[PDB]
Formats: sequence, structure tokens, C-alpha cells
Amino acid sequence: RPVLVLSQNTKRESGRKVQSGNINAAKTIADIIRTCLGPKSMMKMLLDPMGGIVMTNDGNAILREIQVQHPAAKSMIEISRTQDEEVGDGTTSVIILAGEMLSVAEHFLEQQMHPTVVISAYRKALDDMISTLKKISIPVDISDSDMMLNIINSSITTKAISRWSSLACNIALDAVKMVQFEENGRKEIDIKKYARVEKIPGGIIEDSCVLRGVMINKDVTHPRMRRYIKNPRIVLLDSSLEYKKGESQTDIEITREEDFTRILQMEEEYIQQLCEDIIQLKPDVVITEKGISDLAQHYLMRANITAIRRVRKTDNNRIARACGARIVSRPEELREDDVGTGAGLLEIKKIGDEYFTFITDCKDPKACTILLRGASKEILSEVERNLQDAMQVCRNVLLDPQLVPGGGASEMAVAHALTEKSKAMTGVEQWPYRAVAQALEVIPRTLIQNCGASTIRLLTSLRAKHTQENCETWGVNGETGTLVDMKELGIWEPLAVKLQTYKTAVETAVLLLRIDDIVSGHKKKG
Amino acid sequence: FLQQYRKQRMEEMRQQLHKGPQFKQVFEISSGEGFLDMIDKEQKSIVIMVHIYEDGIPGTEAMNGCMICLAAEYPAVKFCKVKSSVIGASSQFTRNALPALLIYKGGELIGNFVRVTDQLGDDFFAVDLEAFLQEFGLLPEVLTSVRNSASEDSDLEID
Amino acid sequence: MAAVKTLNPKAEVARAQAALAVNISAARGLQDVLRTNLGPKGTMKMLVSGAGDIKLTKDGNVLLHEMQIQHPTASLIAKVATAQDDITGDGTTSNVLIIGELLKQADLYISEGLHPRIITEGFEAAKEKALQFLEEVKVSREMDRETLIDVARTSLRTKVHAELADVLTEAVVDSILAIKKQDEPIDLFMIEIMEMKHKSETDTSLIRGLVLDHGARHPDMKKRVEDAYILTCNVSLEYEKTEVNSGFFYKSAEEREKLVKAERKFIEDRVKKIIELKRKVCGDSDKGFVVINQKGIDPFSLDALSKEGIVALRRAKRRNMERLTLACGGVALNSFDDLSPDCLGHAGLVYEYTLGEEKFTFIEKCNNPRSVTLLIKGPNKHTLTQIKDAVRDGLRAVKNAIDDGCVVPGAGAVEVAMAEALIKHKPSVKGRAQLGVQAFADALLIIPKVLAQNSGFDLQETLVKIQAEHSESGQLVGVDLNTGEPMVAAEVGVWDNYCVKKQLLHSCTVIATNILLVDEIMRAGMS
Amino acid sequence: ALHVPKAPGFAQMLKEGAKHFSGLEEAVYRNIQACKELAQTTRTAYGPNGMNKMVINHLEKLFVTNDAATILRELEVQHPAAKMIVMASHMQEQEVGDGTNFVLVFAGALLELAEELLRIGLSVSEVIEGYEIACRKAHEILPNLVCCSAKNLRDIDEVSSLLRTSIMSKQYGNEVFLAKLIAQACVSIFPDSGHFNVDNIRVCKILGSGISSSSVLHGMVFKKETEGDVTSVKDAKIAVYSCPFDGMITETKGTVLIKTAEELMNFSKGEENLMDAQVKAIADTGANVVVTGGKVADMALHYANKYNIMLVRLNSKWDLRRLCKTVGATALPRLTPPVLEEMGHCDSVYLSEVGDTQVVVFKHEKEDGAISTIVLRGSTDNLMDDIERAVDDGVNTFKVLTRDKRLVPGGGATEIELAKQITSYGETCPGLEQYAIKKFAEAFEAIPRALAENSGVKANEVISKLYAVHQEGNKNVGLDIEAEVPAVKDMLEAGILDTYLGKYWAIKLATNAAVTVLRVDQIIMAKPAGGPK
Ligand SMILES: Nc1ncnc2c1ncn2[C@@H]1O[C@H](COP(=O)(O)OP(=O)(O)O)[C@@H](O)[C@H]1O
Ligand SMILES: Nc1ncnc2c1ncn2[C@@H]1O[C@H](COP(=O)(O)OP(=O)(O)O)[C@@H](O)[C@H]1O
Ligand SMILES: Nc1ncnc2c1ncn2[C@@H]1O[C@H](COP(=O)(O)OP(=O)(O)O)[C@@H](O)[C@H]1O
Ligand SMILES: [Mg+2]
Ligand SMILES: [Mg+2]
Ligand SMILES: [Mg+2]
Repeated sequence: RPVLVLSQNTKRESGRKVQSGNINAAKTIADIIRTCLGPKSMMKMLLDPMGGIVMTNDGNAILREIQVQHPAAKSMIEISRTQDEEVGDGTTSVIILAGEMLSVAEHFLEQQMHPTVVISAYRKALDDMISTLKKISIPVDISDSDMMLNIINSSITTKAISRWSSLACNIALDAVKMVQFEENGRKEIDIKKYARVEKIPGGIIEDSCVLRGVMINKDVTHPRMRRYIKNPRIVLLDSSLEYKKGESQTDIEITREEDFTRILQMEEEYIQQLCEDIIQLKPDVVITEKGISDLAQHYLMRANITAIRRVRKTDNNRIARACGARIVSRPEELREDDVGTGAGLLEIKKIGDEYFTFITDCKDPKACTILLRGASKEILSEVERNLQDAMQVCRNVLLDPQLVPGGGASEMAVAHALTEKSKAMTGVEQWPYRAVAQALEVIPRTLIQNCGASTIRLLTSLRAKHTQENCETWGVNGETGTLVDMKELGIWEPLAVKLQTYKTAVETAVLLLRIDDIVSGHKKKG
Repeated sequence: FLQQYRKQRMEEMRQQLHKGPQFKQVFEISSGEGFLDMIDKEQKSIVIMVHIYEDGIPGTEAMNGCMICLAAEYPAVKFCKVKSSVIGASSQFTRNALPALLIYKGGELIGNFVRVTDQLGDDFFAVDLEAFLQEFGLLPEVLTSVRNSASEDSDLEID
Repeated sequence: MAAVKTLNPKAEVARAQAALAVNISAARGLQDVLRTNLGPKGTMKMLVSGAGDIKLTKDGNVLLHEMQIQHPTASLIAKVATAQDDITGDGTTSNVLIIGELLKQADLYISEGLHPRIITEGFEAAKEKALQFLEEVKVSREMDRETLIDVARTSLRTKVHAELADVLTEAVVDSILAIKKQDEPIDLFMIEIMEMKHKSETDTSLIRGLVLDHGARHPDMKKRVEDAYILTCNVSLEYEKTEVNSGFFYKSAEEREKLVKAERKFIEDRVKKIIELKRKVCGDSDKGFVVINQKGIDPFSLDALSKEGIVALRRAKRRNMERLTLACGGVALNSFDDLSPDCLGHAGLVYEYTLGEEKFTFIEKCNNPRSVTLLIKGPNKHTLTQIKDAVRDGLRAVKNAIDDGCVVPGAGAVEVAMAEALIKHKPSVKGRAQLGVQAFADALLIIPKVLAQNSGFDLQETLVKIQAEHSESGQLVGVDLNTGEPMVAAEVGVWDNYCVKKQLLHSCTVIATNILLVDEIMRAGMS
Repeated sequence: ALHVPKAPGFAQMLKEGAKHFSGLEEAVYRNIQACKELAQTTRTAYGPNGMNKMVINHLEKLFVTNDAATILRELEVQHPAAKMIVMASHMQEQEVGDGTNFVLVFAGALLELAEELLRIGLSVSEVIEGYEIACRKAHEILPNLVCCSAKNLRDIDEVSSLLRTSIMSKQYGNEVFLAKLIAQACVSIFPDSGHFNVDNIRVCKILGSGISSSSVLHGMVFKKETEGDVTSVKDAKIAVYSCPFDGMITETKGTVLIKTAEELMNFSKGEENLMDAQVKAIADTGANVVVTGGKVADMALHYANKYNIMLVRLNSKWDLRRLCKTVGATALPRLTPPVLEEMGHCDSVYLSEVGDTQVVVFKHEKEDGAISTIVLRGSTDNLMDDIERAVDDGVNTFKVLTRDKRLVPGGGATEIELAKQITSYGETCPGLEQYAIKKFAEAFEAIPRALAENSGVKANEVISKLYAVHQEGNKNVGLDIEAEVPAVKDMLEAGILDTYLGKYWAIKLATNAAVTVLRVDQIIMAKPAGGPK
């Protein structure tokens, strides 16, 4: 009956209402995780739709479990994920900053200022923020292990693992240092692939350690295999050690009596030939990503060789990195180079009620396994998240050795510098510039709020202190609510984290400011 | 002790890390003719799974989360949900047939599971329903940065 | 209402004091349910599953798993208890009670406007002090048979009836001492637990060998072999199809018969190898031959083996390969390519027992079996399950006692001493964390309180009697569940695993600290 | 102020369908009441005067019997405590074979008196301790109550007299005839070797001529026909084949490859000649009866008919092994002619017709063998099933007699003597366990009370007379069924005896079930959901 231009379910709204809704949604997203910032933050309990429980105080972990309908909140969640993936830290800070800049932009949008002017002012302020951050930074001697440990500690004082700080810092530093690789003139760290974190519930957290090798959840295929080898020689394979069909259709035609027996004998002889090819290199351990036949097990064991089968490809790559081996598909092409010498011990021991394979005495290994042992699964997941944050911070510092004062000192200094710069523009865009400059004070403000101290008095004192000459390192003590210089407290952040936080927050503000129309309801049309 | 399925735990752990961007939600069909013109539409070579449920009945949210995980892991399949009352099922369906797994392939049914609580449970995991669906061969056989896809003029050289 | 509900209208949120109230209420409910489990005088709970299966249990973990609860905090506590049972195998009920009392004592101060952070700081300081005290109070003793018997009784009496506890204590201690190797970690996979359903519960015992749940599959097999040569093999003695799609092509009935005869030459050759070895090792009827195979045997090979006086078993368990190699002393074979008499185990008696439709095979009179079996006999399925759980707990307790060089007095004595030490150390702790230390001490005092309550006495009078006696004398005095007067737990023989106590302290403190810091329970994964 | 909210804690966290029963009055008393209800619903089928019950299961199948184990099996019992008591009864049936009703009645009485003790003020632990002590005392006393022994199991008359009492409770009207049949069947089995196998007694139910026409056959009877035309053999030479009576084939794939016309025209002739040669080789060994476990080919059947060989096809392999055992043959895997030692010999194999059923009979003229068959006649399927249950009870009683030859007087004499002795013992012991011991002793009164109630007389007068007689000194005196007034008579003179081992196991299992039910203090039932099986 009715005739329409667009579809019936296509709903469109535009005007000041859309901007107000976007800014309100961003402020709501910021308020969700506002109290999860600082050393005195409180954890949150998240219930998964699958029935699982996430108990954490990380910005990205909290935000990725929230389902929202407003596309502005979806944008903010994507911002959180981007910050988490790019640098690994500052996830709550970027969300809070984006919310604050969007609020101070809404203030101007209420008046008759076009959003494009606000966006231009925001971009200019972002450039000046980058300049100030690069100016107030300090170098770091990466050789000094104590300084690196202090940096990691300052990174993890705000997490639940802070009670065991020396252990976690040493674990992260050792893992990052020994996963470092440099081949063909290319330097890589690769925390994602190598340096796997394996968590086993039970035990005590102080028993956790980083292994000089790789531990996998596998057991020997046969009981008579040796479960403890002093200096094993390890061979890694992809192809199965069992007789398998070919690709082509290869039906046989048996007419003589002995052909069936001959086929079976040839299958056994092929298995024996593969095992002899393996044995010719004189190894002690054979690891296969696929199955190993029982006859293959017998032939390997006749040469006193421990065999483990059905290992994941990632685990095999990690073992190859750790023990200096090379994965070989066809056993007949095995060479002396492919055999992995360098493992200093291999042991299959029992933890709880399950067997675990340890290769934990490698000399100069390029891969490691972090063995987490805690109260339960959720505690171990939180510990793993905190360790990931620490390792990301360590890698960021190693790539860029620049350092920046923490606890809001850098932000207050940048805000003061930007205000002093704005004292000379004498234009019409100076007001958004100064507003977004002062919007950086939200994180010192929320630090004070979480500490429980008086926000107004402490913020006024800090702002007055930053007006002096050499006071760029004066911040707020997160757990006592006092103004302390951060060359004494020692809280410092990598420059990369701060740069990424500012850039991402300002660009999120720009992206959500450039929008004044929302159309929804149309089908994907695909 | 092969019945314990030691690989089930590692499969669940790998499924927990399914996707980075978002968990995504199961599409909710709002009308009958919408149901008709989505089952009839789309390629016939893809399997479309339809979820039948009513609010409040137990044994539902677990399989909602299971389908969420399956859609996260499987981009090909078209898991979707629709209210039982919206379609207009009879009293017997609304009293003893709430768990219904409607599977479409080629425009016609190939899987018609109903009353799956006994064969699945009440708080079953994703792997359990995945194996149950795999029992009848119902499952068809890298991570980009964000995206890659950007006339037909490609390139030439001097000529 | 809140921010999340504004963003997601169909969301459930508990915020600020609401989260604390919900978590503490859940913990208190779990503690109230599991209070009656603690101690040998605790009540027995009956669980009926959806299908109607009846289960009698007293374990904290078993009770938690089959308790119809769908709470988040209960889920966290269940995970903690599951880890505790997985590693140590004991202390689940104590874990739940200590968590609940820690949360209750913390709430007692939090409700007076105090921040949970100070409570957590006090908790961690008290945990460190309690760990130091536990290190300084443990009884480092030689793990002889008597001490292991004491520990096994201390566990099984809490798990089952007194006489059944004594029988299980003897069996468990004997089995552990049988499989244990000097200065070598104890592998508990080598103690097979088999269930029989024909005798009383007190008829369970230890077999210095192995018991198999399957018997010979040929009616002509010998039902009893005195002197047995054990051949532990993993070779398929049934017909196997070619991997490369062979098929047969013939032109006459005679050729078909020839092909049929010639398609079994492989399996016939393997059986002939087995028969030749049997004839070599034993040329008489004095020594029997037993073949245990992890893979099946077809009727033709079964008949061929039976014609030679060989008893053969098929489809054995995978772990039974190691169990038989360790018990009988042979070598597991994956192929008969080169087999010699040195690969054969020995068994001083092999016989089959028939029970209903199930056939069992017994392998006794081994020389020095490094792997033994525990036969569970009872008139009911629930009785078998309960005895199996009790045996698991006792085996874990004895293994823990052997592993650690020390053992800790029980009956609440160590908790009372820890509370006294924490009270003494409280002035040392600066700030307002003294309240957290006091709460930790009061929470540790839950064990003697619950023990006295279960025994039928009054909490306050018994607790003050115990504390006064400990302060006056200094002895590690605990609750005597029969009279109520303090007793020296070490002298009586009430022993607790030191590793269990350390794990209890660590896990309870960690989970309580993490729960107390939660300020928002959230669920917004829908819509 | 119009609703009572759920209490904070466990009450709120409980699932929607779950039930939580805790404490004494909410759990223990409810369990005791349920067990009492089960004991009541089974009580009326106790003793010779016990009454059959028509029980219809969920599959509309009809059972009429007074066997307590069968009645409990065919009842959809839902209460967990009654389920536990039923498990105890089934365990008693499995271990011994008779005494299930005794187990149930004793457990019900014990739980009733336990509830009474808990009401007067005794604790659960003290009641359990007293019950255990009294059970130990009863087990100690029981051997002294043994009256006589079997002292012979190869005698038909002695075995029939011993087995009469076991199958007197079931089929009270005609027990002598059934006793004689079961005695003959059992004596045929049970050779010089002491082992006796219950499974060796086979029962065949043929409808039509009343149970009084039942007979025992030293052999096997199969409700089948003969594939061939030969239907009667007088000097049978059975050869048993586990393979089908057909030419064996390959196992991968059999494909006939023909490349010339001569092969095409000669293939069928060669196959037929080979089959004829195989059948003639089988027949030349003197064999005249062939039993196969598989199908029978047309060519093989024709050639067997040509050589006058009786063919029987037994589909079930259990029957195949039973026939091999009873005839003395070996199930060959191939179609080769049987060697001399593997040939089975039966004195007469023939095709008969009983009622309207075609049967094949393997009959031995000698009064021995390995398997004996009882051919049950009747006029109703349910009646024949009840007679079969009685036969099973008698065979199990014979097996128990083989295990242990001691006997104790029946008719409630043993129960009354045990009650008197345990009551006397309970006076000596001080403490709070004396009440529990006295109640355990009094729980033995439920057996003579049930017998008197079923017999139609006053139970109190019978019990008082039994106590008077036992106090006088006659410990082998039970109630007399064949009387219209409460009366007692000597069980030893009347030959009413039941196995000592059965009573021992029944008492032990009933006490264990009672104490296990008593130990339960909390019940957490999950939502029933579904699960029909
Ligand atoms: N001891 C401290 N005193 C004051 N501020 C601190 C202290 N430790 C960390 N901070 C500040 O807290 C911030 C870290 O908070 P965090 O919970 O990691 O949020 P995000 O993940 O967004 O960085 C850093 O910016 C740092 O400046
Ligand atoms: N005979 C006894 N006398 C006194 N105290 C005992 C006796 N047996 C056990 N206990 C104490 O009672 C407690 C029993 O705890 P238990 O029920 O095993 O909890 P869990 O199952 O969580 O380990 C132990 O801590 C032990 O110290
Ligand atoms: N002729 C008889 N006179 C008196 N009592 C008898 C007679 N025959 C059997 N009984 C009694 O009946 C009881 C058997 O009951 P029964 O119905 O067989 O129960 P169950 O099948 O559980 O053994 C025996 O204890 C015995 O004392
Ligand atoms: Mg951080
Ligand atoms: Mg315990
Ligand atoms: Mg009877």
C-alpha cells in the first residue's frame, strides 16, 4: 500500500542531537572504566555470555566484554583495542582522554562554532603535545638492568600482580631479553609468537618462573621411552611416521596368493626405512606435529630414542627456536645441521595429575615458556594479562629508549606548555586549543579521585607548581595523595605509550566530531 | 581413557582466543516473511543454521553462547536466531520442543534437531554442541592487519 | 540507572557496596552449607542428579560440583577448590570455610566505613607472618610406616566410617610403600583402582599385582594358570585391511579358496611366532603362557592360540602396558620382529573371576610389583564411588606426606597457634592494617570453631579453653572431638599435610584479596 | 507484608528446580517414611500365603508374581531412599537368589524403630552404633541356630526335600512336583567336580497343557525347525560350525574376473563341484547332523539333503556354545570335516511338535550330561513366567546348598530365636546403645508377624506363643500355616528349612542398607529434567 523513498526500517536523525548523543556515549564509555586507573584502582567482575568469568581491572579486557548499540561506543571500544594492540599500555588513559576532549568539544559545539574549527585546533594541539612530550623526555641506558626493572615495576604497580613485583619484573625482563632475535640484519622481538605463557592452576605464585626453554603438555608415546635425558639431540618433524594413502587413486589388483602378504610386508618395510633414516642422524628425541605409528615407535625405541607426537605447529616452532633445531618434513633429507643441539636437559615430569614435557636447560635460547602457577584459573588469567603488559612495556622501551615522567606530571607539564603557547595565538581557535590543552588534567584528577584525596586543592597546588621553571617532573603520589617529584618516586613511562595515547585520543575526538548524521536500519545488501 | 577427550580442553582454550575485534551477536529474525526471504535468498551452497527459542526457557543461553562462539570461529556459516512465538509454533512445540536446531543447505533442510537437551545437556560448552553437530558431518571444511580490499586499469609499462 | 545500563538497557550491574554484599552473601552461603562437612563427626550429604543417580559424599569439591548453584562468586570459589584438589588433593572444605570467614571478618570492619585496601594489606602481612610460623612449627620427621598410617587414618576417618577407614588406611599405606622408589617421585598412575560390586565395603583390599576388567574371549581358554609367562604386546592379532585398496580378483572357486587361505598369512605368521616362543620357553604343562594385547584378536587367532594352551587377552587399557611391565617385569612389544625370552614377564598366579556379565582377570604373586591395584568391593554403586573418592584423598595425603619432609599437627592446633602468633605480631604492623591482621587471625580460627560445633560442643567456651591451654603451656593443642578438652595433636597422631596448609593459606589469601577489591559485578555481553 | 522472601545465602542461589532437604525432621523422617511405604507395598507377598500382584510397567507389559525382587524391579520407584533399599534387595538377589522380601521387610522395620528411637531422644550416631553391635551379635549367634545339613547332593529325594521349602513360598499349592523336577534337573548337572553352574539349567516354555505336564529333558530344546528334509536321527554325530553353511569368501572384496568363454561356462560348475566335495567330505566322517551358526546356502542345503544330513540353524551364539557343551563338540571356524575328537555325539536328534510349536530336540538317554532342560507347560504365558521364576529360585537355593550345606529352621523360628537372644544380650550392655540393640532385636518380629498376617491369623497371639515356646527351650518352632487358629509347630520335624547363608547375607545387607539410609542428613536433588532411561 505505502510508497516510500527509502526502506521502511531506515531511520535517520541529524543535527545537534546527533553530536550530543555521540559525546554522551563517549562520556559513558569513559565513565565505565573511570575508576580503574592508578595504583589504587579496584578490580571488576565480568560475566561472559558463554558462562565464563573475567575478573580484571584492565581497560581493554573490560571494554571488549561489553556489547553496545550506540556506534559511538563501538568506536570507543575499537579505540581501546587499537591502544592495547599498538603499545599494550595506557588503555584506560586513552579512553578517559577521549571522553574529556569530547566533553570540552561539546562545550564549544553548544555555541555557534563550527566543528571543523574545533578539529583544526585539536590537530594543532596534538602537534604541540607531541613536541612537548619529545622535549621533556629523558634517555634510558638499556644496558642497566636495574633501570629496566624499575621501569617495568612502575608499569605494573597498578595491577594485581604488584604484590609480587620483583618476581614479575624479572620474569618479563628475562623473557623479553632472551626472545630478542637478530637475523639477516633485521631485529625482532616477537612476543606474540614466542615467549608463550603456560598457566597451571594450583601451587603458589612465588613458584612461577621463566624457563630457559619450552614446556609442553605432552607425554612420551610409549612407557619404555626415557623420561629424563641429560644432553638430548632433538629432531623435529612435520610429516607423520605412519603409512598413509597417496594423493592419486591407486587401487591394486591382487591375483597371486602372496600379493596381500607382500603389500603388508612392504608397508612394514617402508615404516622401518623411515625410522632408519631418522636413526641415521643418531638423535635422542623425536618430535612430530602428526601421528607416529606403533611400528614406528618400536623401530625408534630399538635405537633408544624418545618420541613425542601430535604437537602443535606453534609449539614445534617454539621448540625449534629454543633448542636451535630445524623442522624437517621428509626424514631422508635430515642433515647434521637440522639436529638441534643446545638443549641441556629434557624431562617429562608429572604436575598434579597430568604429564608435562620440559626442555629447560637450553644454552642461548631464542624462545621461552612462562610457567604461571596460582590460586585458580581467573587469577592466572589476570596474572598473564599483567605479564603481557609488562613484556609489552619492556619491548617498547627496548625499541625506543626514551622515557617520560608519570603520575600526571607529564600531562600537567604539557598542559602548561600548551597554555603558554596559546597565550600568543590571539585568534578565534585559541579557545578550543586551550580547552583541549587543559583537558589533559583529567588523568591527574582521576588519580587523585581514586586516591581519595581532595581533587580541587591538589589540582590547584599541582597547577601552581607546574608554573615554575624546572617542575616538569612534579606529579601526584597515587597512593598517598601528595605532590611528589617523580625523580624521587621513580614512576616513569615510555615515551611511545604516551605518544600513542595522545595521538589516539585526539584522533578519536576528531573522528567523532566530524559526524552530524546517523542513518541506520538498511540491510547489508550482500 | 580416550573418552575423556583431552583435546576438548585445548580446543576450548583456542576458541577463547577466537577473534580480536568483537564477539559479535546472533542475528534476531523479527518476522516470518523475513525468515522466508532470508532462507530463500543467499547462496544455496552455504549452510544456514536457524536458532529457535523463547525467552525464559532453560537450556537456551548456553547454546546462544555456543552459537556466538561458532559464528566467531566460522565465517562461512550463517547462524541466526528467531523467537518461537514469532514464527507461530503450536502448543506442543512451545511445551516440549524449545531446543530446535534448524539447518538449511541448498534451500532445503539437512539437519532438523529438536529436543536436544538429553543428547547435549543443560549447560553444555561450545565443543560439546560442535561435536554433536559433527556427529552427522554437518560442519563444512592467518590474521590480517585490518583490511586489504581497496575501474579495471591495473598496470602497464612503456609498451 | 548506571552508565552500563544506559549503554545496554538489558544489563545487570551491581555497583560499589552492592558487589561486596553479593560476594560476601554468596561466600557466607557456601560456608554455611559446607560447615557440616568438616571433621570426622561431620554429616553425610546425599546428592541426586537429574537422571536420578544417588551419590553419598563428604568431600568439599564433590559437594560443590553436585550442588545446584549458578552464582559467580560460587563459581570462583569452586575453581579455587578445584585447583586445590587437583594439586594437593585435600583441604577443599577448609578452603571454602577460610575464604568465607575471611570475607565475613573483612566485612565486619568494612561496614564501619573502612576501605578494603587496608584490609588487603593486613591480610597479606598476616599471610607472610603465618607462613613464617608454619615454617617454624612443622614437624620434620622420618616418614616411616607408622606416620603414614597416622596420616592415612586422619584422612579416611574424615572421609568414611571408622572400620572402613582402618581397612582403607592399611591398603593405601601398603600400596604407596609398594610402588615407592627411593629418592624418586611417586607416580600415582601405577595404582590401578578397580571396582567390584559383589561383597561388603570392608572386603576391599590390596592385590600385589594387577586386576583386569576383561577376561579371555575363547571358551576353551584355561581358567587358571599357576606359573605364568606374561607377554605384554601391542600388536593387532586380528585381520587388517590393506591401506591402498587392494581387492581380490579370481577366475574360479579353487582360486578363490587359495586367495582366502593366503590372505591370513601375515596374522598366521605372527601367531606362529608367538606359539614358537611359547614352545621354546615352556616345553611342559607346568608353566602357562599369558598374552595381554592392547589390540583385538580375531576368532581364528584366538582358536590358534587356545590350541597351544595359551590364554590371551585383548583390548587392554593403554596404561596397562606400563602397569604390567612394572608389575610382571617384562617388556612391552609393539612388534614381534625380534622377540626373545628376556622380553617375558613373570606372574606366580593368573586366574579369572566371573561376576555377573563382567569377567575379571587377576595377576598375583609377582616378585616385586612396582605397580599394584586397589580392589573396591561394595554392595552399591554409591558406596563404590564414595570409597573411590576416599581412597583418592588418602593416596594424595600419603604421597604429600612422603614428598614433604615434614607434617603439621591438625585438629585445629596449628590454626590456633597461628592466630596467637598473629595477635602477638599485630603491634609490629604499622598503620590501620592491624585490623586486617586481626580479621585474618579470626578467620584462621574458623577451623577449631567448626570442629567443635560439629562435635556437638559450644564454639566460644571450647575455643577459649583451647586458647588458654595453648597460651599457658605452649603445646600445639587442638580440639578433641570426643571430650572437648584440648589435646596435643602430635601425641595422638592427628597429622595434616604441610603442603596442604601452605596451599590453603596462599590460595585463600589470594582469592579473598581479589574478591574484596571487586567493586562492580557486570554482565553486558547481550544485545 | 504479604510474601516471605527466600533466606539470604544458599536458599537464594539454589536452582529453580532443585530441592534442598536438611535436618532431622525434613530429611531423615521423610526417608524413613518412604522406606516404610515401600516395605508396606511389598509386605503382602511374603510367605506361602503371599499374594501375587499384577504389575504393569511403562511398556504395558504385564507381570503377575509374588517375587519381591521382580516386583521392585517392575515398579518405577522414585524416592532415593527407597531406591537405595531396592538396590540392597537386588544385591541380595544377585548374591544368593532368595530373601529379597526378607531384606526389604527387615530394613523397613529397622528404619521404623530407628525413627521411634530418634523421637524418644536418641541420636543418629548412637542408633547406628547400636544397630551395628546388634548385627554383629546376630551374625555371631546365627551359626549356633543351625539345625541340620544337606549331607548329600547327589540324591534325588534329599535334594527335592531340601528344595521344597524354597519353592513353597512361590507356587504354594503345587510345590512337590516342581521340587521333584528341579531336583532331577539339578542332579543331572553338578558332576563329581564340586562346581555347580546355574546357567547350565535351561527352561523352555511351551504353551498348552498346564504346568502339571512339565518335564525335564537331559539335553537341549530349540524352538526352531530343520532346514533340510531329514527330521529324525537315531545315532546323531553332530558337527557344529560357527561359520555359515556356505563356501567361504574373501574379506577385502571378491570380484570374479572372466577373460574367456570357457571360464564363464566353467565357473558355476567348478563352484558347485567344490561345494559338493566339501559336503561329501563332511558326510564321509560319519556325520549325520550339522549345526551352523550362520546362513545356509541353497547349494549346500541341496547337497546336504542329497547325503541325508540333518541341518539345524542356530542364530544365537549363546545357544551355539550351550549346544557344544551339552553334546561334546567344538565349533569349527571353517567348513572342514570334523576330526574324531571334535565330533559331538547325542543319542537322538529329532523334530517334534509340542502344543503347536515346532521344536528340535537334542536328547540324551543317559541320566547325565552338561546341560539339562526343563520343558515348562502351561495355559498362560504369565503363569509359565512365574513357574520359571520359581525354578530360578530353586536352582539358586541348590547353588547355595553347594556353597554351604548348613540350614536353619524357617517359619520365623530363626528370627524369633535371634530376637530373643539379642534382647537378652541387650540387657547386659549399659549405656544408650541398649535401646538400639533392643530395637534391632524387635525388628526381627516383622517376619513372623508378616507370616501370621498373610496366613489370616492374629499376629500377636502367634508371637506370644512363639516366645513362650522358645523360653521353654524349643528353638526350632515356627507357626503352622495349615491351621485356622494361631498355632505353632516344630520346623525341623516338618522339614521347613531355609539356607543359613541366605539368612546371613540377607541380615547383613538389610542392616547395611538401614544404617546407610540413617547416615544421610542432607539431600540436594537436582531438577528432574528428562532422561526416561
Ligand atoms: N605510584 C604511582 N603514583 C602516581 N601515579 C602512578 C603510580 N603508578 C602509576 N601511576 C600512573 O598510573 C597510570 C597507569 O594506570 P593504568 O591502570 O595502567 O591505566 P592505563 O592502563 O590506562 O595506563 C600511569 O599513567 C602512571 O602515570
Ligand atoms: N580424629 C580427629 N580428631 C581431631 N581432629 C581431627 C580428627 N580427624 C581430623 N581432624 C581434623 O579435622 C579436619 C578435617 O578436615 P576435612 O574434613 O578433611 O576437610 P577437607 O576435606 O577440606 O580437607 C582436619 O583439619 C583435621 O585437623
Ligand atoms: N510351609 C511353610 N510354613 C511356614 N513358613 C514357611 C513355609 N514355607 C516357607 N515359609 C517361610 O517363608 C519365608 C520365605 O518367604 P519368601 O516369600 O520366600 O521371601 P523371599 O522370597 O524374600 O525369601 C521363609 O523365611 C520361611 O520361614
Ligand atoms: Mg598500565
Ligand atoms: Mg580431607
Ligand atoms: Mg524366597
